[PDB]
Amino acid sequence: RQDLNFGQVVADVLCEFLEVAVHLILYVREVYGIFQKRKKYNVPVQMSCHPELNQYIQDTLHCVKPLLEKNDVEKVVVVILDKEHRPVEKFVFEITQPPSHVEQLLRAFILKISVCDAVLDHNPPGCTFTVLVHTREAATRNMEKIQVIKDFPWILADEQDVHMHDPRLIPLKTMTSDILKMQLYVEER
Amino acid sequence: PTVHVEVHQRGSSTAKKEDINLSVRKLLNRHNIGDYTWTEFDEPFLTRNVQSVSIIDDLSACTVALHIFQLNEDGPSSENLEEETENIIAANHWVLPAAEFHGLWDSLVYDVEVKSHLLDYVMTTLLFSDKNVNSNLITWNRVVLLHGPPGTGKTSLCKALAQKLTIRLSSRYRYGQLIEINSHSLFSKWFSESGKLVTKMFQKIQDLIDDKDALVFVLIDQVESLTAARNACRAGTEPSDAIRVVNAVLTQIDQIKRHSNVVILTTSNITEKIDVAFVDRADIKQYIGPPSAAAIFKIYLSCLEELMKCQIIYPRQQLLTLRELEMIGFIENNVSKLSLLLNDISRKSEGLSGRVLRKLPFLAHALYVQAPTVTIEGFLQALSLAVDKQFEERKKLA
Amino acid sequence: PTVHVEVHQRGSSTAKKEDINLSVRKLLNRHNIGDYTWTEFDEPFLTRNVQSVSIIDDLSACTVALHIFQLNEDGPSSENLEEETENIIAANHWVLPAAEFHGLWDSLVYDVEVKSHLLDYVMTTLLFSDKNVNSNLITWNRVVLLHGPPGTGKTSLCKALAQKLTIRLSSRYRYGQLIEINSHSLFSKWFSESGKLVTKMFQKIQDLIDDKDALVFVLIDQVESLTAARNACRAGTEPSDAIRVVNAVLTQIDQIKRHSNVVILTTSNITEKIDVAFVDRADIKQYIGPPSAAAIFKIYLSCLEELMKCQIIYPRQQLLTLRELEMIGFIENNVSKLSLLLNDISRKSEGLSGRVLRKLPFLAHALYVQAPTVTIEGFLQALSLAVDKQFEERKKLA
Amino acid sequence: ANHWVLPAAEFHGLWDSLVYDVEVKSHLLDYVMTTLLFSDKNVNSNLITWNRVVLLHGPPGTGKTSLCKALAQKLTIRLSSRYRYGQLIEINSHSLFSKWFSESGKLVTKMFQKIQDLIDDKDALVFVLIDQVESLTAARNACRAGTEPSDAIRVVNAVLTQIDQIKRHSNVVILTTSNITEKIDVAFVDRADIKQYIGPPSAAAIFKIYLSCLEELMKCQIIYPRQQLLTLRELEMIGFIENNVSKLSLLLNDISRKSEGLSGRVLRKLPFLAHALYVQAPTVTIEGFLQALSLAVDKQFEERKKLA
Ligand SMILES: Nc1ncnc2c1ncn2[C@@H]1O[C@H](COP(=O)(O)OP(=O)(O)OP(O)(O)=S)[C@@H](O)[C@H]1O
Ligand SMILES: Nc1ncnc2c1ncn2[C@@H]1O[C@H](COP(=O)(O)OP(=O)(O)OP(O)(O)=S)[C@@H](O)[C@H]1O
Ligand SMILES: Nc1ncnc2c1ncn2[C@@H]1O[C@H](COP(=O)(O)OP(=O)(O)OP(O)(O)=S)[C@@H](O)[C@H]1O
Repeated sequence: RQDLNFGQVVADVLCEFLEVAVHLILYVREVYGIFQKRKKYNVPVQMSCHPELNQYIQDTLHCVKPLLEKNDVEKVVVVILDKEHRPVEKFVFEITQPPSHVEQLLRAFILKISVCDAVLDHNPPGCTFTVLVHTREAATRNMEKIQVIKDFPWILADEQDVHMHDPRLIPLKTMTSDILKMQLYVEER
Repeated sequence: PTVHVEVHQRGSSTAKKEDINLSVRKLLNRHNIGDYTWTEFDEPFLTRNVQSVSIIDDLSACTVALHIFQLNEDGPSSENLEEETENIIAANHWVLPAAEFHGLWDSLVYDVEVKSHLLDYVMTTLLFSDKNVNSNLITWNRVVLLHGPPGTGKTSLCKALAQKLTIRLSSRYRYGQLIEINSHSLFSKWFSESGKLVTKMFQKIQDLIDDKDALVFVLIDQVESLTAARNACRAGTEPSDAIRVVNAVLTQIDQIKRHSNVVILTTSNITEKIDVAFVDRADIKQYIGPPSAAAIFKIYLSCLEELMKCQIIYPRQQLLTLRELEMIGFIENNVSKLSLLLNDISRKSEGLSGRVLRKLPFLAHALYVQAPTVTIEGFLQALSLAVDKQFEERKKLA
Repeated sequence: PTVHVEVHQRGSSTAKKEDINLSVRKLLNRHNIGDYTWTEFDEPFLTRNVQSVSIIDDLSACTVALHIFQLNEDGPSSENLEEETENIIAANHWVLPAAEFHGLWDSLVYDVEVKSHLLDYVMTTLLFSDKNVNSNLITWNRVVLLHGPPGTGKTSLCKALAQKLTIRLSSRYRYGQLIEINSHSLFSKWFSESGKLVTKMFQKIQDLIDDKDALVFVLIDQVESLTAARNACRAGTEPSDAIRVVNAVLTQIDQIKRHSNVVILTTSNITEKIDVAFVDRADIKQYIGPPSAAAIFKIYLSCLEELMKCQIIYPRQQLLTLRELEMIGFIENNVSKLSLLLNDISRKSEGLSGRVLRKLPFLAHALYVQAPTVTIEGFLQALSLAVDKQFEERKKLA
Repeated sequence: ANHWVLPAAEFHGLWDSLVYDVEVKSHLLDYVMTTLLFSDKNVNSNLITWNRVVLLHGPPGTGKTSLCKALAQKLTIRLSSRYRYGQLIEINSHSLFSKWFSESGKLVTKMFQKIQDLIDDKDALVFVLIDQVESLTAARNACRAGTEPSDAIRVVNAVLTQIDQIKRHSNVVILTTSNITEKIDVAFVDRADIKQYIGPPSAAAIFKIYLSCLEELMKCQIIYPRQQLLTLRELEMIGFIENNVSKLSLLLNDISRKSEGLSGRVLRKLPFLAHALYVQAPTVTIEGFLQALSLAVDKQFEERKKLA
């Protein structure tokens, strides 16, 4: 009789699910028109045609994907924001993590963020995103775990890209799961 | 011929240490006094200070420094280990001498002198540590392993000792400790976290160890849970994780080989499953078996004295000890009948462990003749029957 | 007829290397003459700089080579082969040998000149690398593998090899190194990260190796916890990265062969579980067992000498080694009966792991002496009792 | 993945040095010749079966990777009429597993866009050396009771189908090493047709290995007395009769017989080993060197018998 160990994917897939998510949201949040409608994860995902931006995401997320794997991350926030780097659309992926159901309910996620353009009011185009990595340690403790990437550097919690406000949450999702408490919600301003 | 004395000083009393040292010198050297204990009477102020004075094995020309102590009345202190959501106590933590372990070291009776060897081991450890003998030329890893048939006083000697030493080594080491390890918290379902936190637990023990006055006593009960033999089979049975923990304990049992304020008391009763690289690191490897006739008689003496003190027994009568019994010549007299008959009960009940030997009065008064106060003239017989029952209770179990 | 002589010079002094070289040179020119060492020097400057001089094996001054070394006193500098996200120790990177490794070679005593075998093996490695021998027509990967019962010195031999090789190659290489890789801190709970960590670890090793003069001995003490049986650990599935780390390890070791200054010392208590692709990739699959009667005699000689030094035993005596005992004729003329009794103990102490063999004087003293100071024959008979009791403990544990 | 443009300075001494007596090397040669000739001949696979896959297997450390590399060299130089050059690709299975699919899929897709760019010009002859194939079936055996299969099994299967995607053209060869002789759960066991077994070299190969080793030891005067040794053709025409000129050959032949089945890589390390332990000298004479090599082969046998 064979008792046996396990092989978790727990903390990493999230951000790369965010990858799909962000590749979707960068599309849906109307902050990408260089996006193209494609097919992935059995949904009408809208991705980017630029392999250059694909590698930009490789740097931004897929370099920190095992670095984001620390469980200290509270709010993986896609701040959808103007030139001032302050949110209008706080896609707060409040990752309340209790450590294929993940895509079983991110089916609803991707699908409804896709529908979010029927909920998201007309956000002005020409506004970018920042990936605010809310950890359990304030003011960007342990620069190494955030600047893991050699070619891709990181910065501390400088006063501009550290704060957010105007938290009107219409919880477009509350999709609790087994591994994840993906309390995603779109806090409008 | 040095003879030791322990003095229990209450938690209520507050008189400083040396004051009660000199007080007990006045006491003992006004009486000017194998093991005979006195209570805290015969003088007012010491009655307000001390509780009991006990001697351990005649003119007492050379005495010891009085071992004077307060029991701590706070039990375990659960200490989790995981960074987040431990929810499983990984290590209980007494600060000796605790309250519960009191009188434990004296109830246990071995008539083979396991206590003597297991005691002098630490004294010689100190002797070689203080005079600075080179590690390379003579060395030892500090591990004690105890094995035998189940229920013979193996976990009760790994804890009655971690108190007795702190009483003996009070002048040198000023507070003992005791860490009871919860083996089943160390393992983990996750891929490599099964040993990656055994190292964390031994790191915490080390962090406790650095204070060079502490006298840490790491205790591992039922070691086979922690060092199961490495060669089970090639299949998924005992996954790759159970090959790398048993050699993660072994790489920590020797990284705390250099300190001299550490002992590692460990118990197990099924030895043939302990890995062989652990069954050799051990420094004493002591075997304690079910008690013999004299130990049985002493156990029954203790039980009877406790009951007739607690009045679950009719007006009490005195009992004779093997020394006095041999001195009188086994003659049938006005008192010796009880001694001889209890001797037969002892001479009948060999082969049983300690647990049953201590249950037996309770069953013999719980099943057989029951009348809330029972005379010893009958109660001894009421025990004998119970003895036979156990043997019968074995045969029907085959 | 090359004869090596090495001098330990005290860390306080700072005299220039060649001046003290010529000074100890005319020291030998004063001596002009068996492995012998001195500490009772005469010349003042000689006393201020050097602590000891040692001759290592009737050859007066045929030819000598002189090595000078500076023992370090600071411990290993730990390192975290991680991005500081998770705090886990990775390798205890040493430096040119610390004072903890001093005397280690002298302590270890082996039956038939295996020590010299590894010595001239590494010497031959550098010698062949010197003649620019073509790599493809004849080649060799450096891996050494020591295996056998527990306690035979195999995790005490790699460090001593690091020591004496860094001492001997001092004329050719200024400093050595040592990297005791921690096997359990390489895997991860997430899958596919063990492969990412192993390549970073060995890439760090390559960085440390890049200085073509800097000598590096990687030490993998528990390879059987790092190289799981590749086919056996696939039946009864482990996670993906169980036989996905063995392949990467093998690839990096096969890669490391093209660097001039590398040795890879590995040890294993269990051979039936290591691998089939590894247990044949090692050059010297050297087998070390329990020491024989002569090695045991030398062990006990070292132990008794040390106890005479630290005054655990009061009267200093003289014990004739075996090669003197040959010439004396083994007569009973009251000069060498003590060494004869020690030889009898060496005879009856066959098969012990050789770690118990250093332990045994301490155990004997503790259990059967119960005194703080003794003569020699008492300690010998106590050691006899101790070896007998070790046999009894082995018997009763089955 | 690794990459080799053409047999380089590291790619002559192998095939000039790898020595098997069953002449399996010529067998691999003409097998691949038949494969390529049938392929350009447009024979149909249904009636007569032919695939561009060759599998090599046997005990570990017997030449399989070196044999694959040297075979690639030999075939790309021999085929001096169709392909001007070749390309050798060593695809390591380790570096393909990201955290989850949506990264590993793009990674393998990029790798095989590079592969398609390479093969787009059919001027050359391209190889792939899937080093170990059992590292793709172990990850597939864990559908339950292991890691998240969506990130392990799916990726390896998406590589296994891309293998059949690449194999479809007319100038590709597939080379693999397995090291198990019963079967493989991947579709490279039953569907493979060139499944050659490699074992330890036979008694006639130990002589040719040892003579090359001794010659290399001669090249830089490690052995001082430069005495002349004779190829096995000489010992067979002479009649195996002792004399004053062909005795070293005799002793070395007895050695070769004694060293039958150790390994390929080991019978190449034995002179160094013998010199390291049993010679203890900076320069050696061949007469005692052969006795030392005798002691070394005895030692290697004793060790392989000593590991229980
Ligand atoms: N020699 C003894 N004499 C009297 N009682 C004993 C003796 N040895 C053990 N006991 C009883 O053992 C009771 C405690 O049982 P435990 O000692 O827990 O058994 P164990 O001996 O711990 O064996 P394990 O491993 O835990 S099976 C003690 O309270 C003693 O009464
Ligand atoms: N020839 C010898 N004579 C006396 N003592 C020796 C000898 N060789 C080794 N030792 C002792 O053995 C100790 C080192 O043991 P190791 O060889 O490190 O044990 P180990 O092989 O790592 O144990 P494992 O991991 O369970 S196989 C040293 O402290 C030495 O005192
Ligand atoms: N029969 C042989 N004849 C000549 N040279 C050999 C022979 N066997 C090995 N060699 C050389 O010795 C080394 C052995 O390593 P490899 O050829 O890579 O073995 P392998 O094919 O990888 O076996 P595994 O199953 O992967 S351990 C190589 O440098 C070979 O070139």
